[PDB]
Amino acid sequence: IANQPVVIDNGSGVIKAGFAGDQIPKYCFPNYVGRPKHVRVMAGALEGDIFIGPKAEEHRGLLSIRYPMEHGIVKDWNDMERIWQYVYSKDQLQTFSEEHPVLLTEAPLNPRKNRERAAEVFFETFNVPALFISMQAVLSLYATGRTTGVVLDSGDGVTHAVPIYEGFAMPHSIMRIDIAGRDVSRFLRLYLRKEGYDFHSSSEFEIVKAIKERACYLSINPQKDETLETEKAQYYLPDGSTIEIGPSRFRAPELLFRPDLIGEESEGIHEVLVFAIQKSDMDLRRTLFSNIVLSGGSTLFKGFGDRLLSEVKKLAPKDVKIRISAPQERLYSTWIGGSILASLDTFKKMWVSKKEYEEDGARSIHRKTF
Amino acid sequence: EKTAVVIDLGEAFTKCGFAGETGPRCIIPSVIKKAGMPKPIKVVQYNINTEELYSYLKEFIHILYFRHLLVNPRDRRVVVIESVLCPSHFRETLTRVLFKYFEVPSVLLAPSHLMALLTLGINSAMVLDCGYRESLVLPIYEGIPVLNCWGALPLGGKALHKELETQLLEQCTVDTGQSLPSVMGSIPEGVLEDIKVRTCFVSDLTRGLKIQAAKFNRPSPPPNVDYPLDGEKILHVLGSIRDSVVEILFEQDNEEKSVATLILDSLMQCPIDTRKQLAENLVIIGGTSMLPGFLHRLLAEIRYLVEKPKYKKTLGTKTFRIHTPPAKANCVAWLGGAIFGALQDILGSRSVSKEYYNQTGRIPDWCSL
Amino acid sequence: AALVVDNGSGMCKAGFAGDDAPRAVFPSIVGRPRHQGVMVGMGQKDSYVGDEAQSKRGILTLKYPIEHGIVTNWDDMEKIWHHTFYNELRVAPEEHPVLLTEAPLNPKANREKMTQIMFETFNTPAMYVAIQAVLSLYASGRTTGIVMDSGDGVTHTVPIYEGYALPHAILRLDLAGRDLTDYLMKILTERGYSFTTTAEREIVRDIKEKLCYVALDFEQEMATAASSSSLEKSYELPDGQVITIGNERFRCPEALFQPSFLGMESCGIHETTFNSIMKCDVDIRKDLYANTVLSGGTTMYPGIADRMQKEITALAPSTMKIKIIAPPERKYSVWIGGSILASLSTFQQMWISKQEYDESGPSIVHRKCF
Ligand SMILES: Nc1ncnc2c1ncn2[C@@H]1O[C@H](COP(=O)(O)OP(=O)(O)OP(=O)(O)O)[C@@H](O)[C@H]1O
Ligand SMILES: Nc1ncnc2c1ncn2[C@@H]1O[C@H](COP(=O)(O)OP(=O)(O)O)[C@@H](O)[C@H]1O
Ligand SMILES: Nc1ncnc2c1ncn2[C@@H]1O[C@H](COP(=O)(O)OP(=O)(O)O)[C@@H](O)[C@H]1O
Repeated sequence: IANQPVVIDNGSGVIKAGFAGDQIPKYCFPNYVGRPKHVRVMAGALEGDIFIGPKAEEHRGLLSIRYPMEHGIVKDWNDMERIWQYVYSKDQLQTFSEEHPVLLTEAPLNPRKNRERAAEVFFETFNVPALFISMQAVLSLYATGRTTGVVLDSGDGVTHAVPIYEGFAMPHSIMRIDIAGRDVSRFLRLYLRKEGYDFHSSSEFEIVKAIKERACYLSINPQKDETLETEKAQYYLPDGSTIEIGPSRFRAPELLFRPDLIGEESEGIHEVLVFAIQKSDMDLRRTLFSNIVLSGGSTLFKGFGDRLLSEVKKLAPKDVKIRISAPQERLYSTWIGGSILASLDTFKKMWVSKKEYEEDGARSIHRKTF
Repeated sequence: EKTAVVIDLGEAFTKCGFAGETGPRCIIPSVIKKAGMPKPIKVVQYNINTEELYSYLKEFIHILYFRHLLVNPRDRRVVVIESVLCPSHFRETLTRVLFKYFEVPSVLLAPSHLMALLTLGINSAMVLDCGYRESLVLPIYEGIPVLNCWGALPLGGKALHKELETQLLEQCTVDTGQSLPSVMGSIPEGVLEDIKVRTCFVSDLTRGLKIQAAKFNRPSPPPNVDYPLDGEKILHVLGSIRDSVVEILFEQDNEEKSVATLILDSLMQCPIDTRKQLAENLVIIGGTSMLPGFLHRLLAEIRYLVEKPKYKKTLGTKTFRIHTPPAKANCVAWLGGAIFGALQDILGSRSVSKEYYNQTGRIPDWCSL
Repeated sequence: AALVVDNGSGMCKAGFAGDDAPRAVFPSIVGRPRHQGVMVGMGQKDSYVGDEAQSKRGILTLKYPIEHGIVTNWDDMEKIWHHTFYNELRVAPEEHPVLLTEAPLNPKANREKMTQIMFETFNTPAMYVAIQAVLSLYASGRTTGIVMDSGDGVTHTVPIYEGYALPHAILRLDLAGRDLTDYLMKILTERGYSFTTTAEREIVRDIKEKLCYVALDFEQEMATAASSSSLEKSYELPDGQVITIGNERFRCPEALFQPSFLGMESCGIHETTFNSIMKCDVDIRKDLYANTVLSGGTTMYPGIADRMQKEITALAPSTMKIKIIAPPERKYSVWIGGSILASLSTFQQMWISKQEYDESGPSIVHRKCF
């Protein structure tokens, strides 16, 4: 439709949205499916479970929250539908799918089935007449203005390091890791359990995620500071309970680069990036070292970029000038680029109309997708 | 040669005996009967002064070897049957009592499921420990205890005791000296535990459905015997009461949180090999599991939960053959410690040397260095 | 009498001189667990050789020193060899001379490293290394022929005209079935069959050997297979998962016919072989048309000879008749070719003894190559 397109700052752990012309996604909130902690068979319980925002931010020791998109894999389709309806409501969208164009953003390693199922809901339940599915790295590049670059993202579990020069669709250059702060905080609370602090409920763990986003960092001398005797600064919960953190405040996030004791011997995206470097060529590599972009929310850490700088410095050889662009709104960079893409006229032709979806569907998705 | 000191531990108890000892020499709880103090002060304490604990350790360990051993352990090693999640600093306080205070030769820390694997003499295993206050599932990949796949939840008998006191608030027909609903303030949970030992029978799965009917829209309260306490305190408890406390172990409405949920999902993170492996490589430990009519009703519900929508596809058709403990499931862990300390003197190298703790003052745990 | 040791790029094969069945039929793959905070499981190995790694494949990190045949850490394969002796034949390498395999365009340092392991380490009385394609044509019983050799790690067509050196047309090509398996698990990931480790790769390479065949008209067969829902055959895996493969079976080997799928900047296998053909005398290439020696165990495919044949036939003149030489035992004909090759009179003199090596150093590898 010829209206203001819905610019969505999508995501497995944090999904926000706004519109074109807006400089910020008008309603910032994360990805979560908030169900009660009790049997809602008896009347007078937390039924409906459509608890997004203040409803979820209301009941704490009463909500067992769920998460649909797990590393780009969404299974709580109907829960996504009610979250959509929450957005479609006058608290977030104030309009309808038919009333406004919608823009969908994605990342690699996304099976076609997720795209098809989501498009089914978006063109059948909701009916966007002007809907397009896209990436997120493109939008981050739009925000940075660059087109040439080793774009990285640090989502909740979304981590793709694909070197993309001048917007070149290079699928063989795909280097996507599907893990981030999510499981990091999960075993960080396992450390808390190692020192007697159980957080089994979702909200009980959501507070831990608030610590992850609040009191967690990257000690650039991980084994040195680990060997150094910690001091364990005390954290204070919404309950105000005194909780020391210390080594664990940087252990589990430094463990991303050094997955030594995980079992899932991951890489720490710098290794994956070196693999992507190998995929590229020295003439382009030399340029792309300076062309490195970061995104997502897990990038937010004290000593984050500098630790990874030290990592690649230990990795890259001499006379290798590397530059890693990373603003402060890596999350919004996607949304900013979504507004930029919304401002594109080619994008108008890039989107699939509702009728076009009715004509082909999945084939139209994966053919007109790019 | 020498019989290493095999010491069982845990939230509730602390047992011990020689290396290869076949038999419960004694059973000590995880508390210390403090002199002057009318109640036995516990040891399972967190975010607490490790110095008063150090005193408890010195005295308690001293008289402890005098209880189970009646002789100084400075000649042989000490098998320390630990388990993960305990404060490693507290564990080092234990270590300093050992080396820095009693000067024991050398010790070694090992989890319970490891000794369970020693008992079965197998390599891969999907074992759950029915701890006192908690639940503890631990998968093994051919002798390798799986890290990312596990089970650990505050799902033990302590919460059930809280539920029992709630029932005491509800069901209380304590005669005069004739109802007296919880007129008496505190309850001795240890006495309540032995009451459960002599009373808590466990029903059927269909009776579990009867308990579900008792929740909304009552069947078969017998077998049920009243309880007379000394001092004219006699009260009756239905069998449906204790069975309700057993059945509430699987409340998954809107939260999907239970025992089988933990087990199933722990297997969900396992790979293809480990799936069928742990299906056949299956055992269950913990004392709390030893309930009359609970393991088979339990197992039946486990097999029932295999029919949960996300599990027929994924797991589904897998033979869940379970190993059995040759003795009491609780003592079987201590028995596995006895198994290790019995014929493995060669593994003193793996045992934490006193020398290292002397020249170090610490022990780096499973972290760097 | 001697030691006919084959070094398969995937699995392995071995035996004495003149042995008929390969004894060391085991995976020539290296594996180690996640050496972490846990203790040993009743005492066990560190490295896991083949079947041992294949056994406990859920944790043992399936690796390779082999880089399309290029062994990086020779320690791995040499310990594997020691155990291979003391596994299959339990014979020391010092009493029987050894026979090894090789592929053209191999850095000589590899073979010299190998050589010094056999002498300095294994103390073999004599030794020899030759190309697998020679054993293939040896098993055929010819001397004139284009031996299209195809290992599951590499590929190299070998044009020969009466056992003569024609290396200008002989071209190594790092074409592995593992590469196809890479792309295969990738396309499976978008098919909902999202799997990551190498254990998954082992299962699906066996599935590749199960149902992945070679069609005849890839696009037409692709459209019909898209319509042939029954062709999308299923198989309930060792785990509770089942599969669905109709296109995938032949969709995956088209990467060999089309480097475009991987962006190999090469030519398809059929015309690649034809390019190697184009580097010769066309009138002796006539014999090579008749000498269509399809070899290498990675050619055991359904509908592959007619495919390849038809392709090059379209490239060839009408009079230039393709005459396929491809026994299904070509996989074993490598090791069996070496096994019966050991029984050659001249070969019992053609050797590299202890003092012959020591007194010549690694330089003797050059003239003692073939
Ligand atoms: N039935 C089958 N269907 C499809 N492919 C098969 C089948 N049987 C064998 N293969 C192919 O054979 C390959 C392994 O054979 P091959 O002899 O090339 O192993 P190798 O380790 O490379 O031996 P070498 O290095 O000595 O050549 C596999 O990659 C597989 O693709
Ligand atoms: N300060 C922080 N420290 C660690 N992780 C963070 C921080 N801020 C955000 N994150 C993580 O990044 C995620 C947000 O990034 P985003 O790209 O929106 O993730 P997704 O795309 O998975 O929703 C959050 O879900 C959280 O896991
Ligand atoms: N025969 C039994 N029946 C029921 N519960 C038991 C039995 N034996 C022990 N238990 C309980 O099971 C738990 C296991 O004992 P223990 O090893 O001391 O547990 P933990 O390691 O949590 O302390 C204890 O709470 C104990 O009270």
